Amino acid sequence: TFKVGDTVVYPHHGAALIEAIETRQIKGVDKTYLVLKVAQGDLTVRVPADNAEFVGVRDVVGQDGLDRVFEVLRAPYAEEPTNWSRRYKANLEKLASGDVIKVAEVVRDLWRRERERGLSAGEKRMLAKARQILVSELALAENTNEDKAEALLDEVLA
DNA sequence: CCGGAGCGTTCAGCGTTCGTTTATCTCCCCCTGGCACTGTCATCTCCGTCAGACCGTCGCA
Repeated sequence: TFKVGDTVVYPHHGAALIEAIETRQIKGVDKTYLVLKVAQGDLTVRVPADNAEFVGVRDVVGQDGLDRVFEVLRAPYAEEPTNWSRRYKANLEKLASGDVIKVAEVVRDLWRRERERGLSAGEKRMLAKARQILVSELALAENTNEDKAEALLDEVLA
């Protein structure tokens, strides 16, 4: 399932590359740890392969992902509750869910809201974080350059 | 030898321009009200005064 040198998407950190497989022993049990890293925060993540699906790791989605996130990005008739508190409570939950379709919907609706009137400066931090993690997810999926990854999305979100 | 013209000063007709106000239209400040998974007891003080008194307080006798 998991090999060396491959790219894996980790929640709240985006795409990452695996360095090696670690065989550290805990209580006399040889767990199959794997170590991975990103270029954003300069951190190393060690996850055993047995509970990898439980913690929420996920591989690189092929050609079946960009088309579905584009068609849910272009999906009209999206509505939000009138009170901003319910939508505010929903969006970070959708971000923490880690689904690509959910984060694409959140960034599309939020970008539309910022375009129409302009929300605030506080929400700019989370829009920026979501755009960063989404462009990092799509950058290593299509194997494109990061500047090309952020450039290609500029003509499709309108 | 006054008479007229030109000149100096001073006022009444209407004709425009100021001095000081007024309500309406943007931009901002400031106060009260809403948020709905649950989330139901903190906090470190204080020591090597100090010197003895003044005083009430308090349990034992």
